[PDB]
This record gives sequence, structure tokens and C-alpha cells, in this order.
Amino acid sequence: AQPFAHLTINAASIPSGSHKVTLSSWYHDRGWAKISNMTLSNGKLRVNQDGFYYLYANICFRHHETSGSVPTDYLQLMVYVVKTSIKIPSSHNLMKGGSTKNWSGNSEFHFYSINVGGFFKLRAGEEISIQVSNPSLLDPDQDATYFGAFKVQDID
Amino acid sequence: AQPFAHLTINAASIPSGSHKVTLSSWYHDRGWAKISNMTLSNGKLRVNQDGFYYLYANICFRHHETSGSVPTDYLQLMVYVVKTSIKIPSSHNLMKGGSTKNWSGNSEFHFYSINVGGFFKLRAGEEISIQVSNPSLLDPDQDATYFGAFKVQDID
Amino acid sequence: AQPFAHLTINAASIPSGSHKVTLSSWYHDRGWAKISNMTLSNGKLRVNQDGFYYLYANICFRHHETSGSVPTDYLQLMVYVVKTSIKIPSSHNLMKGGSTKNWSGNSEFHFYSINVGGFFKLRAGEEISIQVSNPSLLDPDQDATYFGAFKVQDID
Ligand SMILES: [Cl-]
Ligand SMILES: [Cl-]
Ligand SMILES: [Cl-]
Repeated sequence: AQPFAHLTINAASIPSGSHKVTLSSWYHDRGWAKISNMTLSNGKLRVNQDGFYYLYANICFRHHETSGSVPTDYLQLMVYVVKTSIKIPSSHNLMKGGSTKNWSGNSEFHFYSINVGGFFKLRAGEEISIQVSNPSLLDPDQDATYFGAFKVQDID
Repeated sequence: AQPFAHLTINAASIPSGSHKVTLSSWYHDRGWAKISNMTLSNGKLRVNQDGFYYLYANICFRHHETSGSVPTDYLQLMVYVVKTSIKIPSSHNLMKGGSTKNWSGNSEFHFYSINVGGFFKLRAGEEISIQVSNPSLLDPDQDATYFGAFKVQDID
Repeated sequence: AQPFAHLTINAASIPSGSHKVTLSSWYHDRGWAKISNMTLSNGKLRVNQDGFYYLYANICFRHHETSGSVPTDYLQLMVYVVKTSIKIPSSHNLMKGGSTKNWSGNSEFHFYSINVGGFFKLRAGEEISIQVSNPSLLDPDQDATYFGAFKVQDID
């Protein structure tokens, strides 16, 4: 039963704000959202089996003029895949991606997606979480905002 | 010992539109383009073996001012990795990515690439295709625009 | 003991010029950086065992007005994953990504990341390397700029 997970964002709990925050609302059993041998605790994917896993995340940001105004036109759309654990409580970034975007002008719709992927050694007990800026601009669709992991091979 | 695929764009045709369409011309036996156990049917990567596959797509877009007196003020460069089948035949997006761009500047060259990847459960018979907007802006090189998949493990 | 590598950028040595270059300084022995059954030489990841490998790279560019000014208003922020050989002086592009960005004044901070991935057939003696434009704008953090590979299955 090789470990893996593909979590999709749960808009039914999308926090407001523009500052860097951790996302804790994800789906694990519906649509493309699956999970196995791994446990999820409010946007905190816990590893139960040691191994080399490939981790990835796809976060889509969007804004339509019809939704109203945004604090500032110069945005910083960032995504951070973080690892946390009992021994190491502090957060450490495994991957970082994103871009500054000027969403000014009279344009009606603005969109931008970010993707990151990497190969990492994970020990049971360690947890991966997703931190992003401007969580209010996140796209709610499961094909738009998601993150996952899957074991590729055992640790030597 | 496991199926896989890496298809590269075949600009043999002349897709000159702006609306989102379904790319149907791909290579499977040239350069890096390859395939094993999987079958290609006019832009349709058909799965001939159940199991979990990692899907990925890289789409490059570019534009030159000389191709002028044509709107490239507001652009929506998007990519969609859709899945179809016999049952569950209605098109369902597995992954979405892209960005809005303003390529009306005095710059002689504009470029932007999109990348998406994810871990998915697939059953034999199901198909995977690629849909993008502004297909006439696609970069033809085999290293710029491509998509693919490879089985990571069997379904439990 | 499947072959793999996750290499992180070594800030120390990084071209301060404005030309596109091959990055030749990466870590393989600290932080998330790691390598197994592959050899890092002169910034090139040499394949020591024939097989199909998944290859990836994540490149982050950034700029703070305190660091001075950009070389030009409309920058080309690109990455090329290249394959060369220890036997013949051949050089081929496997993947390409990036985009043109206007980082002219205004904002106090500019950021942009690119990500590429792909399934490739590699043989012993072949080497994977990274070329980027605007190397002086590279983000030196290990979670920011890195590239890697891992064998998924043997050839044939
Ligand atoms: Cl799925
Ligand atoms: Cl290849
Ligand atoms: Cl690691």
C-alpha cells in the first residue's frame, strides 16, 4: 500500500486576508481528492511511512472586477510548501514559488497559477502543509488549487 | 515494466484561434516524444492499464509584434488537462493552469510558459487530452510544449 | 538504491553578468540537497545508470530596489534544462520555461518563479545541466532554486 495523497482546496473555509497564512481546509475523499497510508489533520498532511516522496502543489489565484476592490494593485502571489515535525516544530520551506503581479488597469479579469514540485526524503511523523499569500484570491476548483505527494522509493 | 508517455507538439496543422480548443496533433516517436503501453488518438492519451499515474503538461506561449494590427492587449493563456471515458464520458478537468497577460507593449518579444502536474487514479479506457486558449501563440519546439504521464503504482 | 538527485543552488558562485549562462555551482550534500548513484561534476548532473528518469527544475528570480536596478525594463526570465554527453560535445534542450516580465520601477520588490518537469530516457554518460538568463537575479534559497531527477524504471 504505497503512500500517496492528492488534496483539493475546500472553499467552504477559505480565510480572508492578504498576508501569508497556512491553508487548513482540504478535501481527501471526493472527486480527484484521494489519500492513502497518509493522514490529514486540517491542511497538515502527515507522513506515516518513511521514504522518498515527490511533493507538488498547484495554486491558482484570480480576481474579477465584479467581486469588488482589492487592498492594493501590486500583489505578491506566493506559495510555500512547508515541512513540520515533533522534533522540529519550527517551519522550514521545502519549495517556494510565485510572482509579483500588478493587477491594475481596466482589465475585467485577472488570473495566475503557480506550480512547484520536488523530490524529498520524508520520515514518519513529519508533516507537509501549504502556506500562501492572498488566500482570498484563491480559485476554489479542485483542478485549480491542490497539492499532493506520493512515495517513489524506500529510504536506502 | 510500467507504461508512460511524453508527447510533443506537432504544429503540422494550423490552429489559428483564440478560444480554448483541444490540441489533437502530437508526436509519440520523434526526439524526446515516446510512449509505452499507452495509445495516442488525435490528442487523446488513452490509458491501456489501470493504476495511479502522474500527469504533467508544459505549454509555452510567445508572440512577436510583427504579427500586428491584431489584439494582444488582453490575453488569457490557459491550459486544461481534461479526462474523458466511456462511463463518466463528460469532460472533466483534472488540472488547470495559466495566466492573464498584457502583450501590447512596445516589446518585440513576449513569452510565458505554463506547467501543471498531479497524481491521479486512472482506469483503462479513460483518455487524457490537452486544451488551451490562443493555440496560435503556441511554441512548436519539442522542449517548449509537451505533456505526458507515467504509471507510479497499481490501484488497490 | 534507485538513482536520484535534488540539487540546490550555491549562491557563492553565480555569474554577475547579464548573459544567459549554465549554472555550475550546486549543493548535493546539505539541507534538502542530496544525490544517489549520480555524479555532480562542474554543475552537470551525470547519469550513471541507464533508465527513464523524471527531471524537474524550479527557478526563482527576485529583485529588491535596495539591490540596485534591473538591466532592462522588459526582462526575459528563462530556464533551459539541457542534456550533454561526456563522449560527444552534443547539446540538446529537453525542457524550456519562463516568461518576459516588466520589472520597471514602481514596486519595491519583484518576484517570479518558473517550474518545469518531464519524463526522459537517459543513458549512462549523459549529463543534465541548467541554463538561465539573468543569473544575477536568482534567488539563492534552497527552497527557491533547485533541480533534480529520479529514475522511475529501467530502459526496456
Ligand atoms: Cl483521481
Ligand atoms: Cl527522451
Ligand atoms: Cl530532503
